[PDB]
Amino acid sequence: RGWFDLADDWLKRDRFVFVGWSGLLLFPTSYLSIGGWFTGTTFVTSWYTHGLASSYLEGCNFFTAAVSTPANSMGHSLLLLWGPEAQGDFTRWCQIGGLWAFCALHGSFGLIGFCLRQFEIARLVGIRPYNAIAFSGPIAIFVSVFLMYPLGQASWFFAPSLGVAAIFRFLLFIQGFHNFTLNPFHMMGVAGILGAALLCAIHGATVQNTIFEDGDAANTFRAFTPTQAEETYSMVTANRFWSQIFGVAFSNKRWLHFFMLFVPLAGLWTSAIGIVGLALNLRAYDFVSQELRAAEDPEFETFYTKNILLNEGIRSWMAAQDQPHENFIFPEEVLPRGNAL
Amino acid sequence: METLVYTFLLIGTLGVLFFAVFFRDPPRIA
Amino acid sequence: METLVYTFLLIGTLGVLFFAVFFRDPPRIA
Amino acid sequence: NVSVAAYLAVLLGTFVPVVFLITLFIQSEARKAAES
Amino acid sequence: NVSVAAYLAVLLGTFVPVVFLITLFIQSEARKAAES
Amino acid sequence: ALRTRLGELLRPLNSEYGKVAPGWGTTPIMGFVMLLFAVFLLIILQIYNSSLIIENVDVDWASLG
Amino acid sequence: SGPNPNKQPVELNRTSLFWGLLLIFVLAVLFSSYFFN
Amino acid sequence: SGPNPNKQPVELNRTSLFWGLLLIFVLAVLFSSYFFN
Amino acid sequence: YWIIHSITIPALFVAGWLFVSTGLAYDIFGTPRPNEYFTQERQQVPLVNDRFSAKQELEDLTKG
Amino acid sequence: FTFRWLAIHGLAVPTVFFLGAITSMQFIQR
Amino acid sequence: MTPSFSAFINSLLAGLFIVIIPIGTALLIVSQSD
Amino acid sequence: GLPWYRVHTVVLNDPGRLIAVHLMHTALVAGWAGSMALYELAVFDPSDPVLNPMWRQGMFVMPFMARIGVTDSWGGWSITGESVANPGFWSFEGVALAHIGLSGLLFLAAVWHWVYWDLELFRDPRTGNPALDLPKIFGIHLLLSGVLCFGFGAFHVTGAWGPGIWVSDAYGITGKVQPVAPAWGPEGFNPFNPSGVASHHIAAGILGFAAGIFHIAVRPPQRLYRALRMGNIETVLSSSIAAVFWSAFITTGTMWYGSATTPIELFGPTRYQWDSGYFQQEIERRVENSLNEGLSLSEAWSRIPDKLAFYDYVGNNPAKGGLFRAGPMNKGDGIAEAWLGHPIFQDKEGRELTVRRMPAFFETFPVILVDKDGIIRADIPFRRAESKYSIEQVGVTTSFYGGKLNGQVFTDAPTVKKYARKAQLGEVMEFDRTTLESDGVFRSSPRGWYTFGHANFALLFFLGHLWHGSRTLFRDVFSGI
Amino acid sequence: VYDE
Ligand code: CLA
Ligand code: CLA
Ligand code: CLA
Ligand code: CLA
Ligand SMILES: C=Cc1c(C)c2cc3nc(c4c5[nH]c(cc6nc(cc1[nH]2)C(C)=C6CC)c(C)c5C(=O)[C@@H]4C(=O)OC)[C@@H](CCC(=O)OC/C=C(\C)CCC[C@H](C)CCC[C@H](C)CCCC(C)C)[C@@H]3C
Ligand SMILES: CCCCCCCCCCCCCCCC(=O)OC[C@H](COP(=O)(O)OC[C@@H](O)CO)OC(=O)CCCCCCCCCCCCCCC
Ligand SMILES: CC1=CCCC(C)(C)[C@H]1/C=C/C(C)=C/C=C/C(C)=C/C=C/C=C(C)/C=C/C=C(C)/C=C/C1=C(C)CCCC1(C)C
Ligand SMILES: CC1=CCCC(C)(C)[C@H]1/C=C/C(C)=C/C=C/C(C)=C/C=C/C=C(C)/C=C/C=C(C)/C=C/C1=C(C)CCCC1(C)C
Ligand SMILES: [Cl-]
Repeated sequence: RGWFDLADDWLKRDRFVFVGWSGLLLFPTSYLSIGGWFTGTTFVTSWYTHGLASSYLEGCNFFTAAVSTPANSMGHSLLLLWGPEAQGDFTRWCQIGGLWAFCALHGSFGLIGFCLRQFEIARLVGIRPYNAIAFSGPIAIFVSVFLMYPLGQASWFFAPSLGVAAIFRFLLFIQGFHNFTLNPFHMMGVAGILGAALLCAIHGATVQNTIFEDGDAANTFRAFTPTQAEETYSMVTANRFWSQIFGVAFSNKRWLHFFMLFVPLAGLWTSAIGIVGLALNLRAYDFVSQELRAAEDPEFETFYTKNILLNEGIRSWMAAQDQPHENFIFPEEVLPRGNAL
Repeated sequence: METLVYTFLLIGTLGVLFFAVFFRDPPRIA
Repeated sequence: METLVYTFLLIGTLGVLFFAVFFRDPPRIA
Repeated sequence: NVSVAAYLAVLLGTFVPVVFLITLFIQSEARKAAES
Repeated sequence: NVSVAAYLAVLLGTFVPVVFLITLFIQSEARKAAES
Repeated sequence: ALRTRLGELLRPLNSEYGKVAPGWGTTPIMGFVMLLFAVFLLIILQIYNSSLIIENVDVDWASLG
Repeated sequence: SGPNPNKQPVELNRTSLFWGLLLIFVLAVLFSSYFFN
Repeated sequence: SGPNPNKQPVELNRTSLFWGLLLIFVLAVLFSSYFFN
Repeated sequence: YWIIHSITIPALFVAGWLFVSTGLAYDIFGTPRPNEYFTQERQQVPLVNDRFSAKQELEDLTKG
Repeated sequence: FTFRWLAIHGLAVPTVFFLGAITSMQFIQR
Repeated sequence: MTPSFSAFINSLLAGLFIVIIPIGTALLIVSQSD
Repeated sequence: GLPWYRVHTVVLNDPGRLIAVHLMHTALVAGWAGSMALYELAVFDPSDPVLNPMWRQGMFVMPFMARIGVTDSWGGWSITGESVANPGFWSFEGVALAHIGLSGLLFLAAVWHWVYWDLELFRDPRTGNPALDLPKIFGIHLLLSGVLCFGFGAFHVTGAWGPGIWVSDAYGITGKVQPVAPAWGPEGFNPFNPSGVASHHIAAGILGFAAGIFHIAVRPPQRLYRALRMGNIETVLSSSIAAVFWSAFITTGTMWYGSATTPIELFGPTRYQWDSGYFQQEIERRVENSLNEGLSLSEAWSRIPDKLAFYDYVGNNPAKGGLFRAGPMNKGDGIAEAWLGHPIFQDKEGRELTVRRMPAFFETFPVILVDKDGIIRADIPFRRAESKYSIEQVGVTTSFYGGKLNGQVFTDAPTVKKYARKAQLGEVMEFDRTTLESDGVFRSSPRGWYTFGHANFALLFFLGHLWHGSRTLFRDVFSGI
Repeated sequence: VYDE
């Protein structure tokens, strides 16, 4: 038939790994992003961007190695290898943090390709595409945290660097400079994630503990056959159990699974809204009434004020080394301390 | 006065939980 | 700010009159 | 030293969605009772 | 010139009775539509 | 269905529902124009990003005067 | 418990709805100036 | 004009009502401190 | 096949070893050696200051 | 030269190269 | 034509002759062959 | 029956009631525009256009009215501060009343279309069942949009039959609504050229007119009709949502980074102008030029306009507000009354000491004074900490040049440290906090609020694009497999 | 033609 038809037939072949049309975008972008992350964590340094060593070659381990964000002198530049910053020089491109931009961009396009892959495969198996809508959660997380937040900030420098200790630094930095725990959208995100973990554990235990005795063996994993029209566990027994233990219980399996889908997705989207708010420093950092009460009453103290003091200490004691481009020099006298208070 | 609003919201939530527990739609086999 | 409340109440009353006139229950012989 | 419209926002954003849900539920129960 | 209490009194006093009447009318119309 | 003067005036505009051109129609033209639009978007994006410096151009507030 | 024989349906016609809305809005208009004092 | 054939009835079960009331009250509890600031 | 692998895989492993042991990784990726983190003139942390002169600035910083 | 073959060797030839590089990194003086 | 404009047009070509043209060649070649 | 989240899907296969509900939404939007403009007019204070501008008073729709020509009120005042003899109907009040009347007319039209839903226009001639020829409708509406775009670019913006657009200088000192001639060269593509707007709208309008002619005349291919579901309204909804969040992201970026369509006299300074010291460098340049002419330091600083100094203030940074810090920036840091002048700090040794500017990232920043060598000479201890570089110990004295405090020198440690704390915020300014009961916590400019709202809207509409595209492409299997 |  037509070239398209033949190419569509070949891409849709039942192989070990489905390729599809979405594969043409997913496989190269994802492969390049992963390989660039490995290359950065193995060879590329962060000495000229953050003043840090972040490579196995420099002596870092799995936790401390990272693909660090570009230098604060770059701004929100695409940092193309052929761009005016690098001008085709691979060494200077790696030294200025261009590999982080490479990984971030090709990884965003890889996430788009994987979402399209979920859509394509759902259209072939003939099922509703409730995947690639669940994956919209992680997509929103990545877009808000690694793309929208640095774009709202001064440069790519304040984006999370692709590493374990780098991610921990990013957590503490955001807590210090934004008080992100106090953000209600982050609270909804935490509630969503913890509730999703709760739902996963409780649903697994409930199904495992309400199975029908469909086998004579003590180990009951064999009593489930792959094409089973009958239900393998008692929904009525599980309903009665939770109705009389917790006071409320699921009666519709459909609803239950949609709820288990909905909770983490809603949590991730709320956290994404909160991070988008943080991108412009539009943060729920402080309560004005509490600050006014503490200002006119030195004997008034709450855990919120202690958190404010902790955030101030974090900012003051991490600014010098976390933002070396600013050339912050803070004398010991102006550094906040508990005794200094 | 905001303490009154906070207490009102908390007891309203507790009452909603109470009514959801003891006045739910009774499950039946169809 | 109370002027906004007064205007809102007056406009709401006028809208209630409008809906009572043009969306009344149509009289029928039974 | 709290705000003022603050109370208006909290109370209305609590009530407007609550009365909407209650009205919808009462309408559904009315349909169920009328049909049955 | 009075506090948000005067505002709360006027806005809630207007809404609580309004939403009650709307809910009752919607329930009655729901019963009428269900039985016809 | 009510007949109106404006309805009869605009009726031919809403008459050929489901009428399609055979096969791929003008798809290559659409793809070429989309490619040109993508190139144009890349050009304007790289100008604002400062990754592309057109001569006689200064992406800066100071260019206002 | 059991089925209660005293249950009766409640009806509010549109005329009654509009009468109620008009009364509430007119009372609000009248007493708003005094509440705002 | 005439009777429209697209009109459909809306249903909210009690589980949905309780889910909605809980969501609204919990959101109010969460955002009241921030609105009061 | 296995025979092929028995030659290719060890040769590739040795090539990966020599990419680090011969110092080619430092030259290719610009990673500073342990003896060239701070120059005599520049005892501070080297940081890029301008985006459009980044190549020349890095050439000046890494010249010594 | 199959899709599985090409994908495997794409995920194997860099893997062995990086393993050799890291093993060499382990014997640097530090 | 600034060095930046040249880098952009060369970037366009490399994408065509290193990414777009080769990868499709395989798809048309191997699709037609199977 | 229908769940609560599918109710409006009753108007899916009813073109008349779909038009009715779209008319209702447009009526609501126009009514909101009119009401918001009236409320802003009731709140706005045109007394001090230079030190209490519109972006310091929380005005949201008034900047968008002023960006494209509306600059006068029926109250005898203008945004630029120039009194107008006969305002003209198209003032802010006139625009608000026009939008409210349009909202009412659209509400009446929506009522009529909801009641009169069954029209022969909405039914297919081949099969009585109602239908919409979406490609032809798209062609017609695209031609309409192209005509509107060309008319706006060629007549309104260029001033041939319009007022023009808002144009300001590089530092937002002298800006007003003026016509702009189109720029057809490459210089029309940088965002900071107002001529690019006129050239863009003219050219894009012509191209859209041609595209509308094409999409009217030519039927879609069968391949695209089956692939894109062109007989289904939901694919139109998904594509429109996609383009809508694309445009929302673009407008968010242009608002946050700055553009000729986001003037600083209408929306306030951007955060990147404070990050790079965009106004501070200009102020220092002007002072140096005045000094080179021979003018003394007091005369040189007396030459700096109050507006330019007010732009170099961290309280005007959009990245200094809070999510729940509501109200105008005047509610945040008071209303600015006058410029106090540039302070200069000298130690007992006489070295010029400079207070380091507070970065937007820091909620609280230490007070540090550095000399021309960047050596820390004086500081303010955190709370009550033992100090060796305290201002009372180094004997730092401050002198003000320009403004109210011109020629005044301060020695008292307390006033010197107070002025140092005020100077870490950029140019020193005097505020009154009694008229609005200000709390001293920085608010956000309308630029930042627009950026926040439309960025969140763009993300949620990306989610909507995903959902509705999945709905229209997998429709057959929606009830289930 | 007309799509089916
Ligand atoms: C006669 C019609 C008319 C006129 C003259 C105005 C005039 C005005 N309005 Mg009002 N308005 C109207 C109708 C009108 N309005 C209607 C019908 C609605 C309801 C939807 C509104 C809702 C409304 C709101 C909510 C607001 C205004 C505002 C304004 C003011 C600023 C306008 C502005 O910046 O727009 C900017 C508009 C755009 C940037 C949109 C551009 C169009 C996009 C880019 C099209 C993209 C898709 C397109 C089809 C692609 C074309 C393809 C191409 C090839 C051709 C101005 C005084 C603002 C104001 O100051 O408050 C009073 C404001 O906040 N208006
Ligand atoms: C694109 C939308 C948009 C944007 C950017 C703005 C921007 C602005 N508005 Mg306008 N406004 C809008 C829409 C918008 N408005 C609409 C739709 C209305 C009608 C209700 C108004 C009515 C309005 C008034 C009456 C006033 C403003 C004012 C302002 C200014 C400060 C607002 C502020 O501090 O926010 C503060 C925002 C918050 C504290 C919360 C925002 C919402 C957060 C994200 C959470 C909401 C979701 C959450 C789950 C709710 C929980 C509910 C729970 C109780 C159940 C600023 C210029 C003020 C001003 O200075 O103008 C003179 C002012 O007085 N606006
Ligand atoms: C132009 C935009 C547009 C349009 C015309 C539609 C139209 C539709 N959507 Mg889509 N949708 C959109 C944007 C849009 N949506 C976006 C941006 C999102 C992401 C959040 C979604 C997510 C979405 C889902 C997940 C679903 C729909 C569904 C529907 C259908 C029924 C909606 C309904 O009855 O809600 C009824 C809504 C209520 C009774 C109350 C909702 C009130 C919300 C929660 C808050 C209040 C908003 C406030 C009043 C105004 C918002 C301001 C505005 C600027 C956003 C209808 C075809 C549903 C459907 O039938 O598909 C199967 C469905 O399941 N949509
Ligand atoms: C996670 C992202 C994502 C996902 C899963 C989808 C999924 C879908 N979209 Mg949406 N869409 C998206 C993002 C996404 N889209 C974005 C960001 C836009 C731009 C506003 C659109 C615009 C859009 C339209 C206009 C339409 C769809 C349609 C569709 C559906 C068919 C698939 C399709 O056409 O793919 C679209 C293809 C892609 C998303 C892949 C893009 C790959 C690009 C071309 C490569 C660029 C490379 C280049 C180097 C970039 C350099 C950038 C660098 C400078 C940073 C499907 C439901 C269509 C449909 O049938 O609706 C039901 C439809 O009409 N979408
Ligand atoms: C940190 C937590 C976390 C990780 C690591 C993760 C990872 C993954 N989840 C996937 C799927 C999913 N995630 C889902 C729900 C969720 N996932 C969540 C949280 C996570 N999900 C949460 C909270 C939810 C609830 C909403 C769903 C519903 C799916 C899937 O359908 C899918 C799957 O099949 O899983 C079973 C896979 C996506 C593959 C892909 O994009 O193509 C290839 C990989 C690409 C394109 C990413 C490369 C580019 C990345 C973004 C940047 C480079 C990163 C470096 C390589 C590594 C850096 C490491 C440092 C940061 C430490 C991948 C294994
Ligand atoms: C000894 C018992 C101690 C605990 C008693 C209270 C726990 C039970 C709470 C019931 C209400 C929760 C569900 C409401 C809504 C409701 O009525 O649900 C009813 C629902 C059952 O619905 P069905 O399966 O019948 O629905 C079928 C579908 O077709 C309906 O759409 O139960 C669930 O879905 C699981 C509930 C998850 C548990 C949610 C817990 C939420 C806790 C929130 C606590 C806030 C505290 C704030 C303090 C200030
Ligand atoms: C022991 C241990 C314990 C726990 C369990 C465990 C985790 C499984 C195990 C770990 C085992 C280990 C240690 C596993 C580790 C395995 C490793 C180190 C795999 C490395 C792979 C490298 C790749 C894919 C690089 C490809 C380069 C590319 C694409 C180049 C990209 C380029 C860049 C730079 C940008 C420019 C352009 C191009 C040219 C495209
Ligand atoms: C009818 C008529 C016929 C002829 C006669 C007539 C009287 C002259 C004429 C009337 C004309 C008239 C009077 C027309 C006027 C019509 C009016 C007043 C329309 C009002 C619209 C208000 C809107 C859409 C606000 C929406 C708020 C939203 C979406 C939520 C906002 C927010 C909140 C709080 C919740 C959280 C989200 C955020 C965004 C934070
Ligand atoms: Cl503590």
